Amino acid sequence: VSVIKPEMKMRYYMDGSVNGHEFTIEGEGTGRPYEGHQEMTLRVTMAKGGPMPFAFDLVSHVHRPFTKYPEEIPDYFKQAFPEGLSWERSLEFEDGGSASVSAHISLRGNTFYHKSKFTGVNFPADGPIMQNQSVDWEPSTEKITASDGVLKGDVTMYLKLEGGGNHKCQFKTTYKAAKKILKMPGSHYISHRLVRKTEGNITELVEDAVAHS
Repeated sequence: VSVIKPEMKMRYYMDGSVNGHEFTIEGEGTGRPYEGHQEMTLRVTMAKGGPMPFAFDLVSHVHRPFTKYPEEIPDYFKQAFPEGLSWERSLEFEDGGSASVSAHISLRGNTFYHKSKFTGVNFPADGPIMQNQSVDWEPSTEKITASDGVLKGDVTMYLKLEGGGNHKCQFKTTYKAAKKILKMPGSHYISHRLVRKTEGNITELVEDAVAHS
């Protein structure tokens, strides 16, 4: 028996809107859960057609089972399966823009089904997000704390901008296993390395994550 194998697949579906622009994201990927690695290709379709009017970084961060966990730290995310895992996240950008996103992750065979709801609001029309001036998120380290059966993630993110420079964004996330987790972990960290390769409305993503400390 092996609920999560060294190699797994992913299918993504998102219903979203940013500054009133409605859109859907669909994609597929493959990854190595125990190695904290994942790769995927995502397609953005605007409700009114046309190019996506915002930088993909706004939604790129939208799959913890794909985190390399040392045997010293219980793996809450993989333990949540096959029952399922859900998470909720708030984003606070330095120029006033903000967003709320929640996702449900289910498992069937060797494939994870990732479905999300994303609503972004108040982004300045001339800011880097709506002007598509950001490039990638800087690598980061998220603080993970346990609380009454769920996990809390806290990380201050920095968006790399084209002309150089950074744009701050605070992430606050709640991770919820579908069923009661036997072994809860103590407080620790998860370092992330998320990079994108974007060609218009299509984007390829790669993320490497490792839990530690």
